[PDB]
Amino acid sequence: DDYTEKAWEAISSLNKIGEKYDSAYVEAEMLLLALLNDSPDGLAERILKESGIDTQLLVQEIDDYLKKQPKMPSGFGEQKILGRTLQTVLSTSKRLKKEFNDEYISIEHLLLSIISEDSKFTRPWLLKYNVNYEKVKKAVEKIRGGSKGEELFTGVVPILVELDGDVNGHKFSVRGEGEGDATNGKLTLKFICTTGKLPVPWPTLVTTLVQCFSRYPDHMKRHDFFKSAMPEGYVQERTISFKDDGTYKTRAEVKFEGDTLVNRIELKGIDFKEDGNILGHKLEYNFNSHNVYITADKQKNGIKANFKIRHNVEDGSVQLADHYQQNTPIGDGPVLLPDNHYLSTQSVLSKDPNEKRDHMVLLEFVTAAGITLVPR
Repeated sequence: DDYTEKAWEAISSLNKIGEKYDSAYVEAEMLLLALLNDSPDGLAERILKESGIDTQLLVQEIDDYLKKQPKMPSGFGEQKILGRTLQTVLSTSKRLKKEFNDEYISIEHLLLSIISEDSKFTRPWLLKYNVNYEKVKKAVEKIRGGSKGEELFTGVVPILVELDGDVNGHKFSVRGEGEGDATNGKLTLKFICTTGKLPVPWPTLVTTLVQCFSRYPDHMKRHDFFKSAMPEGYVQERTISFKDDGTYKTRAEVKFEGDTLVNRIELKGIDFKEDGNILGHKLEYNFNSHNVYITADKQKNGIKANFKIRHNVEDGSVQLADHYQQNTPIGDGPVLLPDNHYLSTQSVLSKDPNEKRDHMVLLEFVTAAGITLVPR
């Protein structure tokens, strides 16, 4: 029991899988089956579909193969007998772990060893669908350098935002729809106030209304907490204190629902001045650019961020909105806890000439920076 937590769970499943197929022996392809039986976008499954493998097909054909194997009476002992290939798979996974300089043998090490050693089933199967050891190893190293969740953002992703707010007793809802393109750090959204007129300025809601669409450069992909928590998602909580005015508190969940990334928010604002800059709608319709400092919150397995938003006021002054933010993963899976870095944000606000409702069209561009280590 000196494997990764996920790896030993796969190994622990073998007897059960052996019993399912009435097998005396447990073999390499049963371990493969177990690795692919994680389910919620599991690592083994991600590695292989990143290699071009139809993992639904693979599973079905493992089942077929196993059902056709010669029947053997099982031994009296609870523990199934280790097959020759699986024995070699486990030995070579110790070599692979040492070659990655890792602490314990993980799913990646076991998967690579199966592909390397199983000449009976796995290796010839991949050859049929034109995939070899080195193609899979590169997929492993790619995911090693980031997270599984990162793969969910490689193309254009639909976005839904739903917010229910209550500011000084004025209740409103906002719905946003659009798409995100993390490859280019870009998002494009249109928001409407579904309940009527927005009782606060649109720019005060911009920060509340999906940092998983930030572009993290190659040298920083080990520091992208937001994508790593996907698809299960994260909780994002804020306090936003408007200087010499009221305060917002927000709680949101950011997560995939089907193939849509959803940001669902509750907002409560109190102590606002009825003719202050916010309730009096005295803020310009624009949004300045900010550098937001991100740090790992080790005890909560998340990140935190405090930052100062500057809103242009129509009298030529600046209205500060001081933000306090904490994020925590919804899932139980491993997440990336980042070195200190920052997100550089730039935002353009506009109107849709065809839209008659109270609305905001938003375009943002976000890139991560702040890490400059010795080139590797």
